[PDB]
Amino acid sequence: VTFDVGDEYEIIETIGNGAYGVVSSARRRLTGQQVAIKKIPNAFDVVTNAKRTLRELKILKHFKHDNIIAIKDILRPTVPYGEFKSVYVVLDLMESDLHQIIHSSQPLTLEHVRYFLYQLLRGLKYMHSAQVIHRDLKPSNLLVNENCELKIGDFGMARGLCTSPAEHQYFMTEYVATRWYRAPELMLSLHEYTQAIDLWSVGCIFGEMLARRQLFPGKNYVHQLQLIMMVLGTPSPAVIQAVGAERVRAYIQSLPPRQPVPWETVYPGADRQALSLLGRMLRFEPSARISAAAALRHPFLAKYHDPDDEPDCAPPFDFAFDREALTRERIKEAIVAEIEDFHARRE
Ligand SMILES: CC(C)NC(=O)n1nc(N)nc1Nc1ccc(Cl)cc1
Repeated sequence: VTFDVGDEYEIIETIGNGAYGVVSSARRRLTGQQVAIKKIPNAFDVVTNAKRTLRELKILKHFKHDNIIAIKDILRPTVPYGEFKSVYVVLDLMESDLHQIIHSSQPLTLEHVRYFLYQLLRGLKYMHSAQVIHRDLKPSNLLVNENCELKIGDFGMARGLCTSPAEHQYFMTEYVATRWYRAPELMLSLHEYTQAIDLWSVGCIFGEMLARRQLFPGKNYVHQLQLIMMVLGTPSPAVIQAVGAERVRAYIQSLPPRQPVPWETVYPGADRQALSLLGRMLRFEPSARISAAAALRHPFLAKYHDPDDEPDCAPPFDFAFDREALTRERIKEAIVAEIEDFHARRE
């Protein structure tokens, strides 16, 4: 694969990406239009890596939404099949991300928070209606371009409402995603894994935008539970019983019963409607949390809310392919079939 005079793309420079790491900022040499090119090296060498490549390709090809990262192109194999070893994915060019924005000397007024939260929830309403749970939402995974467009990226951890018992995370839910943004159901293995997982992460991100500091920056497993309880208080007897691990259950039962700290105390002088919505997201019980679609209907987002401009995704996405136990070679065949289908649907 080359990027010379006769080739489709011109490599401008190597840049960073909060969701996908090292990418090449490039221009489609025919239009001059800027894009990001992600090389997935040795894509077929490791089962879990090849499975991730196929999962992301299928999820991104399923979605067509301005708040979700899109595939602009996929380079076809330029060598014989046996030699095809690295995949080149052409994506929307996104210069920054919410992590970089929050944690810099850039302005981040209440209006910036309101608009970024709106875009995130808009993308989530669509994703969630397709039966897709991101499971790893965090400010670095929320790409932001020069036109202030926010796009959800990195679907590596994404799953449906049904998962395979064959994969390790099915039991080891406390290792699903990132500690600082991990929903209590994942941390405690509460056997209730729905789109509600994402709304806890949204809450953590929303709080972080408001204070420009991480809300629950736990140093380890217990410290993470500790920090959550210092604000939310002691979990109810019902969730304590649903904790299927004696040591965790016993550490919770060991500290003094604590009352929830009003959000207005955690964030002094912050906007009322903002804390009203924030409180609806950060609840221990996944069934207690407001949904992405109900959140779009909240007064805090009334400035941007337009139901005719916040679509659902039809039909739902099917994770059956991912539940299959495929060899590295059968995954390679499925990825090559995805690339061919991408181009077949274009012409
Ligand atoms: C180091 C980073 C986090 N890795 C990463 O971006 N990977 N790793 C794999 N296996 N696949 C990807 N990215 C990817 C795969 C498919 C599409 Cl359509 C877009 C992006």
